[PDB]
Amino acid sequence: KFSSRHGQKGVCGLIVPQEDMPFCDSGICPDIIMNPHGFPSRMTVGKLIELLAGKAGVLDGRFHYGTAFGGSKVKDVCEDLVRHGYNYLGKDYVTSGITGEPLEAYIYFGPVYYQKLKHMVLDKMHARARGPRAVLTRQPTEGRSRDGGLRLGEMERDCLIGYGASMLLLERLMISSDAFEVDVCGQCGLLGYSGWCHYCKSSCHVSSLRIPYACKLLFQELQSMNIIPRLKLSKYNE
Amino acid sequence: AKKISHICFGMKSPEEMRQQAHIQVVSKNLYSQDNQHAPLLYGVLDHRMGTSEKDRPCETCGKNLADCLGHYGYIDLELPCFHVGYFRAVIGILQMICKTCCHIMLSQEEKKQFLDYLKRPGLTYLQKRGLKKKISDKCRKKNICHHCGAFNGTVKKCGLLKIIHEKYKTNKKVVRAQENLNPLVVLNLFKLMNPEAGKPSDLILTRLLVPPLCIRPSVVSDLKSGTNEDDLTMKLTEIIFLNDVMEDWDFLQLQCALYINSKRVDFSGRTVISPDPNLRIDEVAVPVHVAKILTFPEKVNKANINFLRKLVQNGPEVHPGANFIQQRHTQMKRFLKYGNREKMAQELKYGDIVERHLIDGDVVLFNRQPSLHKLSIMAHLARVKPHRTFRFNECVCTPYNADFDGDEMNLHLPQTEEAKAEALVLMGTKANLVTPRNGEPLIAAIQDFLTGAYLLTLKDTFFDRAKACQIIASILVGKDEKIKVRLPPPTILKPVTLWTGKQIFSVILRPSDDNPVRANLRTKGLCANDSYVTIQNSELMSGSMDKGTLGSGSKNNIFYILLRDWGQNEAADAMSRLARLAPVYLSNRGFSIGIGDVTPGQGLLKAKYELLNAGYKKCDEYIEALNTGKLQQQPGCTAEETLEALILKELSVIRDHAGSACLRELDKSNSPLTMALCGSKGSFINISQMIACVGQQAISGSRVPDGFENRSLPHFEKHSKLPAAKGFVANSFYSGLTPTEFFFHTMAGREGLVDTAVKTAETGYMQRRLVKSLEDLCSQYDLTVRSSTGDIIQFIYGGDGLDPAAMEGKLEFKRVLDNIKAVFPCPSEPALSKNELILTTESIMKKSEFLCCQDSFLQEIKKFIKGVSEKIKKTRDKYGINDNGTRVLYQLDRITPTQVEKFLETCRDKYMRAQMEPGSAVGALCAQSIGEPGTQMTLKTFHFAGVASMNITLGVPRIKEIINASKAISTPIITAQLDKDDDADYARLVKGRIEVFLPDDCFILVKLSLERIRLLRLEVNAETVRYSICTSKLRVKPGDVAVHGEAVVCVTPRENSKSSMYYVLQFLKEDLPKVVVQGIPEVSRAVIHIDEQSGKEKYKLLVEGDNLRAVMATHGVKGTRTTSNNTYEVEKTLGIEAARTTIINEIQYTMVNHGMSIDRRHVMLLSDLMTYKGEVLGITRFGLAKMKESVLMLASFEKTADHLFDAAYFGQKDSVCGVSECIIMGIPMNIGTGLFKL
Amino acid sequence: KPMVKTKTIELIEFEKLPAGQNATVAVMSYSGYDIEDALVLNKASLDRGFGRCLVYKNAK
Amino acid sequence: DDEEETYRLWKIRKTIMQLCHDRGYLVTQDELDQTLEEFKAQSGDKPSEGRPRRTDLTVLVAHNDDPTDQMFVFFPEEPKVGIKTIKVYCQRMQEENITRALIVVQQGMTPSAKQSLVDMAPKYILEQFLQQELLINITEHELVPEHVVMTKEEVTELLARYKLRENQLPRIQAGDPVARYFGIKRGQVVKIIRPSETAGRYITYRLVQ
Amino acid sequence: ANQKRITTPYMTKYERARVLGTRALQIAMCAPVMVELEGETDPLLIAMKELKARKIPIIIRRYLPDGSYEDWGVDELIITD
Repeated sequence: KFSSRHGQKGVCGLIVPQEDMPFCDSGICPDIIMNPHGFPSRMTVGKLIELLAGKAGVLDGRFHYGTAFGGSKVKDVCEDLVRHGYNYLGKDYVTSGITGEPLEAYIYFGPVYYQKLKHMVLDKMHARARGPRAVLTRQPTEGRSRDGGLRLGEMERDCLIGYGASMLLLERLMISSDAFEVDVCGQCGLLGYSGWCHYCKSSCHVSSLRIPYACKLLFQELQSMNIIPRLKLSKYNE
Repeated sequence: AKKISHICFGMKSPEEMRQQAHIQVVSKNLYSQDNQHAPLLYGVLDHRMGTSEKDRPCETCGKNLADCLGHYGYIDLELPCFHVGYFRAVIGILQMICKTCCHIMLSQEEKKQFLDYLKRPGLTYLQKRGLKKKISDKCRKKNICHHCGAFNGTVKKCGLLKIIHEKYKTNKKVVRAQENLNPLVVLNLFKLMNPEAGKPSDLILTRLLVPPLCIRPSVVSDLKSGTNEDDLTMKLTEIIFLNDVMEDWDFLQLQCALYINSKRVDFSGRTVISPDPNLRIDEVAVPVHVAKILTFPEKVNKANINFLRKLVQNGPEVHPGANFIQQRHTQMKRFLKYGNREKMAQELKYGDIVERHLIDGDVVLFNRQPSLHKLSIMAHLARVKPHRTFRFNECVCTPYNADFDGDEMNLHLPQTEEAKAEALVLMGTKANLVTPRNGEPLIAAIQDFLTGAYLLTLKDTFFDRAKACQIIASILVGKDEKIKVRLPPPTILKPVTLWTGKQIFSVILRPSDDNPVRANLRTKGLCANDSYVTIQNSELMSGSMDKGTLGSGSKNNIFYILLRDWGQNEAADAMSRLARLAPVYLSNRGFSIGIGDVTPGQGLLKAKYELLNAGYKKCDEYIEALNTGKLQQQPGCTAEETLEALILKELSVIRDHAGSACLRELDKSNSPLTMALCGSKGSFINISQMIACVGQQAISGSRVPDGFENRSLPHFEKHSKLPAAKGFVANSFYSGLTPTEFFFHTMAGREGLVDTAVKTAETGYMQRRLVKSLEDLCSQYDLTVRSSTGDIIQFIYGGDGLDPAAMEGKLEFKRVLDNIKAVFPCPSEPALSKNELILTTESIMKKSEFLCCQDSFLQEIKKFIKGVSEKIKKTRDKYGINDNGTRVLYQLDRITPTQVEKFLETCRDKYMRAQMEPGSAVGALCAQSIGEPGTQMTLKTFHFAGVASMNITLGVPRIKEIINASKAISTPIITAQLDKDDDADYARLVKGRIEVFLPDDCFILVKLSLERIRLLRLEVNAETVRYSICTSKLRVKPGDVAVHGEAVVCVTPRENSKSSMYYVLQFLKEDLPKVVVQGIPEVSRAVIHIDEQSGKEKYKLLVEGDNLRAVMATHGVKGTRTTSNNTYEVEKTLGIEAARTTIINEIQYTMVNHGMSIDRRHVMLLSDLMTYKGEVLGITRFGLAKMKESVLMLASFEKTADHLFDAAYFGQKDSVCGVSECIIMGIPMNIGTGLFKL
Repeated sequence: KPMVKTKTIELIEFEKLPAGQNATVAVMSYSGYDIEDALVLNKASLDRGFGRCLVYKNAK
Repeated sequence: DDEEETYRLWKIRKTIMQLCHDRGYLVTQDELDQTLEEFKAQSGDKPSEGRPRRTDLTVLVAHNDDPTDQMFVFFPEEPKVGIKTIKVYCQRMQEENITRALIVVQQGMTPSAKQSLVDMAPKYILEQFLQQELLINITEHELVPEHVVMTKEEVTELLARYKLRENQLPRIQAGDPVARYFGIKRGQVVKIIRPSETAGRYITYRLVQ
Repeated sequence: ANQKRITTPYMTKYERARVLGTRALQIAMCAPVMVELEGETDPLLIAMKELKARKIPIIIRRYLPDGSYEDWGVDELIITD
């Protein structure tokens, strides 16, 4: 992360080596590079000037001020750049490293004061290997305290379900957190075994239904707070 | 066989609850207390009773931890206690049983109500208890019409107490255990009538049962320091002292109430984003240390085993490798720090399943917030490139807002290959470039590609054969493009051979093609041409690109000329040749905004100073005038601050002059000039705020109000508006500003910080609510939508059956002419005046799509209009071949039989391709179409509007009012026409037709200003005043009729003799106000629009009072065009599809503000959702009485609360059973195509 | 230190403690990575020390 | 009160007459298209100037769908309608053994007599209409598509051709005036051809319940 | 089951993509392998091989809850274009 002193918060796109960066004629090649596309629609003209009083304050030894509602105008700075050998406008006359001949249109230069913010891409290394749905709090890896990575909250699954493809949505369902085919039903059956349910091994009530543990936790926590427990099945076939 | 198909909550099945019983109360202590140790005890907190520790004998399940589904067990306590919920029920409904008789609810009756209850859906039986809410126990015992009145018992609301005396009623109350009733009689009287489900008897709080220990985690510190658990219902074991044993029941239930009653993530990752364009459009790339994130099925196949073992041998610290591989015997083995492995018997050791890293897609998903479109998470490729960014082809930053502050981004990992192939070839190449919400491309040259390519196209740039270098990052280039290139010929042979800049852009030499374009962003006439580019078959005839001819335009692009004709796979590969051709040209030319790019000359600063003088002069003239008024305002109407509109538009003239001075002498070899000549970055009102005049700011589409008394800022003079005391900056950011032009900048600046900060106030709710309410929409193959019960919503998609997916150029009659222009079948010529030959081709047309038919009703409806279109084409060709030919045969006037046959074949192709159902998934697309265009744009649309009154009222937040249809709407504005086609006076007569003196003493009431004031306001009469004052002589208080008053030429309203000597009060007020001067008897002010629109003079009535039928007697009228802007009122006043069309147009006024034109079929679908039952109950955010809709939306009360608990205690069902529950419940979807039945 | 400073940078005293490197800079479009506010920062200045960090943290 | 008598006569006449065409009966055109002088020929334009007793409208003209038995209509001069005068109207109906009729609520009619009209239906289907109100007919309004009604056999035909049960279509409840102008009873389907441009006729079907 | 008249001479894109997915699982369990068994011979790109099928000898059957079984052989109709 960079800032600029002008709410112009770019990021390192490339990282070029020395020999490829443009060199003016003296020998100066940029540290940073901006492109003139942050300005004309943000209109920070408080930056096309900071690069005048940098390059005019060092080429002369000065140490300039542009202060709120005062400052140092463009004319004296232009004349300073003249006195130490540059344009009024401080626009250098650069040749291009890559190929070795002059850029066709001149190239702004001079000192800026780049701040270097927090919030980098190393404090922001995060990834998740697997997420099951637990038994302790019966949760998937939501947000933090389990891993970094994602959190498909309100608007996120709102987008997820809004696709328009049938078993793309089915796959998202089947891979969401867990799809354990545990055995449970209404006719003498509950959250137990499949082949021989020690709850009720009637041998006719085997279901093996895909279900996340969240619905099972709902079953449990609503056992205390009574509510209609509808439970049934239906044929996938004809 | 069968997974879940219909499931709801779960409860205590008493049998299987209590076979797993181990201990109810072993002793006074638990957790192995008395042992002075903790081996495992005591038999209930251990073994299991619900698997809350590392291992023990899981009951009916096994083994630890998961797959030990919550184990039950009888832990009964038998503490005396009763139904707290039915305590409240008995208190409220006042002894609904009519205790202690419990006689039959109804008598004979009228069995009509009997059969009506027995032949109606549920959630209705509450009406029986409602009828007996009061009459219970206060009636005739053993009588007709009911059987209650027994036995004088009504319940008292003494808190949770239920005191039932033998009440009179209201005469038998006592205070301390007398005249009481016991819930046991209620229990016996059980031993709204449905014991199949609604049993209050078995809910007795004496056989309490526990949920299993899977709710509760215990953090045993391995140190015997803290084992807290929550909550839970078993805790009452510590009340064994009181377990040995009417107010006593209340105390027991109070003790009970303490502890009895009240798709997230998988395989993810997040880092920061900084992309490359070297990644081909479909491809993407991730970091490298995401390969260190693993445990993938990638189930081994026979053809794969060797290629898998190649990477299996690598292990923990090599990128192309494997780790944690799942073994054949369900015991997965690691190659991490405990690896020392990879002998790998070559066909069996992992003969089932393996798990590698990200080598090649192997698709990954990318998250964004907010996800405006469904195209904020799409499907795209891999492999793999380092430097832990989120790199991807930078032409598709628009649908992600991949913002570049360095703020991080979220990556998925899909580890299931079932619909992964389905996902990767449906939303990977067709999702990106074409959206149904807008019909406009999302992928586009974001930036400098626009200006780099533009500069290429500029008529100046002349190149070198030595500049075949930059060619070769495009079509002699990275993977999947290295054919040759045909070296476009030497397009000069002067003393100096040279390559023009255009057919260096128009370069590719594999799979030749054809195209056409026009109409860039410039003027008309050969006017230094930057428009009507007129691309022919992959060359570049004239023109110079732009955001509307190389970026996210509408109908002229590198997509809608290279997606339709020629297909896919040739648009995602001309964008890459741009992405590497153009932006690696700038690196040889350079853009550098210096200062001289934003310095106006010192030879046209004059045009700002002199206009400042003139402007301030005229504004001062008027501001002086408003104290004397010699000009004058009035007109305006009003005129106090109507020396606001004039000064507003004078400063507007100032800024327009200044701007136009900011954009004339700019020498064309300029930056931002060349970032607004090309829509690239910024516009013509930002090369003006940086040169001449940043004025004028506003606040709410109005200059800066006061906030000190009568003056805005204190650094000014009292009561003196001007272009300085009320914000008007006049200093361009070049010569920046003054501290009375900055503080009027961070107060319109604080709009874009409040605009973009309460944008996410209404949208955050409405988006999720629209998604939650509108999922069930499907597109089954009969061309008809259906619902949760398969109820018809549509029959076609508007006759056409079309949906905005294939919205080719104008649909599909003008662009395709160009499409067949570019592939020339030379042999034909004008000899026979081919118009008749064109008619013969129309005949072969008539034959060639009467073989049309299939899933149909999409071609005959437009087949005849096709015929008419080719007929008019033939007529135009006849006119041309006659007059123009009245010798190159007039260019041969190309048209040939081959071209028209190809034309009709292409027409049939696109008409039959754009066919939805079959398919089609039309619902959520329309939902978000109507939703997010409320989120994006509020800036340049509702504030210009700068600055004027007269009919600009509301924008996006009208969506809230349309959806909710709430009666608190403060704009019930009801438009309607008049004697419309007239002059100001002609309609003004009816306008007037649309629609105050000393009260005295000593036997006299009042008078009236019955003089020409009324005769010049509106036609009424003193007799009308008498008639009005006769009407109740007041509002809401009993004045008189008095039959009658006003016995003089001017009213003498005869204050009725002081029979109620109380008040002359009403005698004054009830006559003081207006009675015959409201024009609707309940309305706010009327309105008039004497406005010249659509050429002629229009005249409307913007009345603001419900409801319609107010326009019965507007003898104007114009009754055909009467309209409204309130859904529920037009529901009853006007027709059903009238209200449907009003809902269509209402949401199509919130989107005419600038840009946004969502598909009309989307609002058509929403309106069809509005009016299932005809009687218009629009989809509200809280519920509807429309049974063919989805019952899920009813539950979404924003949000679930104690009401569901109260309904649960009453045995009432829940309405969360739609399809948004499916994602939390984890079942396959079944509609349209998920309902397979062989 | 800043180098186009303000009379109010001095008064804070926090121009004895400047918060950012003072960088030579061009205005230049390199090749499709710069685009939406992105920066082609050359190496051989990261190498020569332009903009280190000394991120600490704390274990208690 | 000519200033309102004239427009009352015009608009009420047009409403009831094209409610007769709502039942498809020919009421010859000269009764529909007129001029103010022709409405004076109708009633003098003042048989009730200030509410004397006018020539009562009382259409009492049989329809064409029922061209034989009974199709007639009343109009009460009373600004408010009561229980006893409604008894008068129903006994006038009894005098010719009618099937359907029409009472007009000029301003307000008593709720007890409202329930009477609710209950006296079986021989004389009577209604609480503010028929002098609703003075502009919605089906006449050029913003609403024609609410053409279909018979039950065509309902079964169409719902077989589009494969639907008769309880799953879009609906139109009788409360809305589009289902009152046609006087449509339960178990019927209304065709509402939405007006558009590509074809100009998109046919849609709406049930009663 | 000759109720196959109300489909355009094209399967929809959703059905085609999902049948490609289920053919992926087919050729990804052991082998239904087809016209060229492993002529396209590559490492772990499970999906991208049976995409090149262009024959697809399998049947799919499309419905409506108030309708019968509109059946379709993959062979007997046109493809994604």
